[PDB]
Amino acid sequence: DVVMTQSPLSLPITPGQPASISCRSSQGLVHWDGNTYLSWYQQKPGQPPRPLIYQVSNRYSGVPDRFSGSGSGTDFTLKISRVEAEDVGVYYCGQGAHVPPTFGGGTKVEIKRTVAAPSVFIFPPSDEQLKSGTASVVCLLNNFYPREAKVQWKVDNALQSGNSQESVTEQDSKDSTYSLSSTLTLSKADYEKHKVYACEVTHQGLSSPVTKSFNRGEC
Amino acid sequence: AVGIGAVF
Amino acid sequence: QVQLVESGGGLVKPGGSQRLSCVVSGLTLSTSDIHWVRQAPGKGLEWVSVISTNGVATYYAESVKGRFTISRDIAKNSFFLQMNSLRVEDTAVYYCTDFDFWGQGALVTVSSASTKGPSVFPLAPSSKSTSGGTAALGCLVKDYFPEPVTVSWNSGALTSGVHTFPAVLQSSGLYSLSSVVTVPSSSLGTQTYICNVNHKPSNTKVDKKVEPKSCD
Repeated sequence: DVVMTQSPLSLPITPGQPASISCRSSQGLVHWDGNTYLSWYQQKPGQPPRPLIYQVSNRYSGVPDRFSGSGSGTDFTLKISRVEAEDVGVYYCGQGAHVPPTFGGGTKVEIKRTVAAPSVFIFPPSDEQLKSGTASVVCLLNNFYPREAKVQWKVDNALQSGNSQESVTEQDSKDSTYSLSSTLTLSKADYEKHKVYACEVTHQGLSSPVTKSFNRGEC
Repeated sequence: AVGIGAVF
Repeated sequence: QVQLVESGGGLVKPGGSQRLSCVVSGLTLSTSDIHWVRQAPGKGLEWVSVISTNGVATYYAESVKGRFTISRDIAKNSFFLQMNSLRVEDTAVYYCTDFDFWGQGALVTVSSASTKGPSVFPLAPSSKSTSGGTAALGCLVKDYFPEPVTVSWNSGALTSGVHTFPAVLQSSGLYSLSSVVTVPSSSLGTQTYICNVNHKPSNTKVDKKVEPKSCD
């Protein structure tokens, strides 16, 4: 099988700046029909691969001309002359000259932007969930950059450990920010045992941590 | 297809 | 136009079978072989199988030989991947493709766990979910299996400011996710906000109105 080696694995880049991705094959990629089948694909989260380049250097229809492919033999390059925020995603090379068709491991293109502090919101458990028998407290950190953020849960001002889970969106295609959801999960009995529920957020964009909190049974 | 060659 | 429409994905026990289908429209099937290519969650692309334009030559990835069989019904422009003796490591989104064009994908989950539909709870906008002149609201989709669930807002009419988070696998072995949206706080009380949640594996469809609360 043809081994496809892609480099770099991660490519953070400011819009307007150029990017270059290397793909190296372990064999030549010339098919019996005489063509060289090296392709490049763009993939956004939850979407199939979008073919960008076929046969080394040819753009598929509608692909912007800031994407270009070059190379020969076993050495190939995808260049983005000036990256746009909408280019965020994972890029793959692939060969179609030998069975099995094989792909590179992917290059994650991440967009750099100015620091943006999260907006922080907190949601008590709903009455319906409380009727159900458990309590989920949700803390939302909205539209921030860079991706690193720290969330700490406090119950009656006691730091919590091991009872929360986090999820981060992929980088937004328009404003290049991230958002984060943190859920603290308690039994309903434990939830009713305490009063103050707090989500404390630290992030490069905040000169001091931001805490959002509520009192159970209170306004 | 233009992206891949025929198989045999 | 070219479309490759897939169907047949879902949850299977280890050792079970699934049949994926791919209906091709707008593509000249005499000059494009049809392939199956899969992608495990968080991983890259791995070619699975091919059937030739002549309808006879087929090939398979070593990891699926003897277990998967590709076929076609050219009269209905349809292509099939019969997946037998499935293994947890076969869990992936499967694409039918001719490499120029790619289907939307079909998620096949191989697990010993059972299907479970989600509960859907509102994340009501309140004082503690307000920042300046904007409010956040959402829906919590809790305790389901397997992936995926889809969430839209106002039947898809509301897209600006929506964030639907990747599901987290809880210690219970069940997934939970949230979908949120930020809106002008002056719109609360005149604009109705409804989250449309679908979990097809369990036949769950919920439309939850998320109403503002001065106090919770």
